[PDB]
Amino acid sequence: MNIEELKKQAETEIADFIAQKIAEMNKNTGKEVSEMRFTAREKMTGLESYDVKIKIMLEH
Amino acid sequence: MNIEELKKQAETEIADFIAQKIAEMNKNTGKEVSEMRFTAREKMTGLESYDVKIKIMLEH
Repeated sequence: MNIEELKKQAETEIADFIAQKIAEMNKNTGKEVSEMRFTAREKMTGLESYDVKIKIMLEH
Repeated sequence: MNIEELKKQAETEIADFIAQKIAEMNKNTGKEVSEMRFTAREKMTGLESYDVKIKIMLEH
Protein backbone atom coordinates (compact mmCIF):
# COMPACT_ATOMS: atom_id res chain seq x y z
CA MET A 1 0.00 0.00 0.00
CA ASN A 2 1.43 3.43 -0.81
CA ILE A 3 1.94 6.44 1.41
CA GLU A 4 -0.91 8.46 -0.18
CA GLU A 5 -3.44 5.70 0.30
CA LEU A 6 -2.38 5.10 3.92
CA LYS A 7 -2.75 8.84 4.54
CA LYS A 8 -6.20 9.13 3.01
CA GLN A 9 -7.33 6.05 4.91
CA ALA A 10 -6.20 7.41 8.30
CA GLU A 11 -7.67 10.83 7.51
CA THR A 12 -11.03 9.25 6.79
CA GLU A 13 -10.85 7.11 9.91
CA ILE A 14 -10.17 10.13 12.11
CA ALA A 15 -12.87 12.24 10.48
CA ASP A 16 -15.35 9.39 10.96
CA PHE A 17 -14.34 8.85 14.61
CA ILE A 18 -14.78 12.55 15.36
CA ALA A 19 -18.15 12.56 13.58
CA GLN A 20 -19.37 9.65 15.71
CA LYS A 21 -18.15 11.39 18.89
CA ILE A 22 -20.01 14.59 17.95
CA ALA A 23 -23.24 12.72 17.14
CA GLU A 24 -22.90 10.89 20.45
CA MET A 25 -22.24 14.06 22.46
CA ASN A 26 -25.12 15.93 20.87
CA LYS A 27 -27.44 12.99 21.60
CA ASN A 28 -26.30 12.53 25.21
CA THR A 29 -26.38 16.19 26.24
CA GLY A 30 -29.35 17.43 24.21
CA LYS A 31 -27.03 20.26 23.22
CA GLU A 32 -24.69 21.11 20.35
CA VAL A 33 -20.94 20.85 19.87
CA SER A 34 -19.91 24.08 18.17
CA GLU A 35 -16.16 23.62 17.84
CA MET A 36 -13.19 21.52 18.87
CA ARG A 37 -9.73 22.94 19.50
CA PHE A 38 -6.80 20.70 18.60
CA THR A 39 -3.44 21.40 20.27
CA ALA A 40 -0.38 19.43 19.17
CA ARG A 41 1.11 17.14 21.78
CA GLU A 42 4.72 16.99 20.73
CA LYS A 43 7.70 15.16 22.27
CA MET A 44 11.40 15.15 21.41
CA THR A 45 10.66 11.91 19.56
CA GLY A 46 8.11 13.86 17.49
CA LEU A 47 4.37 14.55 17.27
CA GLU A 48 2.44 12.14 19.50
CA SER A 49 -1.15 13.31 19.20
CA TYR A 50 -3.46 16.30 19.38
CA ASP A 51 -5.19 17.13 22.62
CA VAL A 52 -8.80 18.14 22.16
CA LYS A 53 -11.06 20.70 23.81
CA ILE A 54 -14.77 20.44 22.97
CA LYS A 55 -16.91 23.58 23.03
CA ILE A 56 -20.63 23.10 23.61
CA MET A 57 -23.11 25.92 23.27
CA LEU A 58 -26.35 26.60 25.04
CA GLU A 59 -29.15 29.17 25.12
CA HIS A 60 -28.62 32.34 27.15
CA MET B 1 -23.25 11.68 34.01
CA ASN B 2 -22.66 15.43 33.73
CA ILE B 3 -21.73 17.54 30.73
CA GLU B 4 -18.14 18.17 31.93
CA GLU B 5 -17.42 14.49 32.42
CA LEU B 6 -18.91 13.55 29.03
CA LYS B 7 -16.74 16.24 27.44
CA LYS B 8 -13.51 15.14 29.09
CA GLN B 9 -14.26 11.53 28.20
CA ALA B 10 -14.80 12.28 24.50
CA GLU B 11 -11.73 14.54 24.42
CA THR B 12 -9.61 11.74 25.81
CA GLU B 13 -11.09 9.22 23.39
CA ILE B 14 -10.31 11.43 20.40
CA ALA B 15 -6.79 12.21 21.60
CA ASP B 16 -6.15 8.49 22.10
CA PHE B 17 -7.58 7.56 18.68
CA ILE B 18 -5.37 10.15 16.98
CA ALA B 19 -2.34 8.93 18.95
CA GLN B 20 -2.95 5.35 17.80
CA LYS B 21 -3.35 6.52 14.18
CA ILE B 22 -0.05 8.44 14.34
CA ALA B 23 1.83 5.49 15.88
CA GLU B 24 0.34 3.26 13.18
CA MET B 25 1.24 5.63 10.34
CA ASN B 26 4.78 6.12 11.57
CA LYS B 27 5.22 2.34 11.85
CA ASN B 28 3.72 1.55 8.43
CA THR B 29 5.59 4.21 6.44
CA GLY B 30 8.91 4.27 8.28
CA LYS B 31 8.45 8.02 8.27
CA GLU B 32 7.10 10.70 10.60
CA VAL B 33 3.79 12.54 10.85
CA SER B 34 4.69 16.16 11.51
CA GLU B 35 1.27 17.79 11.66
CA MET B 36 -2.43 17.31 11.03
CA ARG B 37 -4.72 20.05 9.77
CA PHE B 38 -8.30 19.97 11.01
CA THR B 39 -10.96 21.80 8.96
CA ALA B 40 -14.50 22.06 10.32
CA ARG B 41 -17.15 20.23 8.33
CA GLU B 42 -20.23 22.24 9.10
CA LYS B 43 -23.84 21.84 7.90
CA MET B 44 -26.94 23.96 8.44
CA THR B 45 -27.82 21.44 11.16
CA GLY B 46 -24.48 22.30 12.81
CA LEU B 47 -20.91 21.02 13.12
CA GLU B 48 -20.66 17.46 11.79
CA SER B 49 -16.96 16.66 12.04
CA TYR B 50 -13.47 17.87 11.22
CA ASP B 51 -11.81 16.78 8.02
CA VAL B 52 -8.17 15.89 8.46
CA LYS B 53 -5.05 16.37 6.35
CA ILE B 54 -1.95 14.49 7.52
CA LYS B 55 1.48 15.95 6.76
CA ILE B 56 4.38 13.50 6.62
CA MET B 57 7.97 14.62 6.36
CA LEU B 58 10.96 13.04 4.73
CA GLU B 59 14.66 13.69 4.16
CA HIS B 60 15.67 15.98 1.30
